[PDB]
Amino acid sequence: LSCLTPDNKPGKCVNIKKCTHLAEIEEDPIGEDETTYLKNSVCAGPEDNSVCCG
Repeated sequence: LSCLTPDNKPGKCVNIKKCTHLAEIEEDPIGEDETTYLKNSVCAGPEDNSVCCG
């Protein structure tokens, strides 16, 4: 699916088990700043088992 980045840039929407960005967060430590950025890069909805990658 096509998603728009926080800056409204053309991107794609994928589950929470494929996007490289998700793998980086799972491999690296977690923080409040990472949770806020991840929530903003979601496929519309704090909970939808999906994320937006652009």
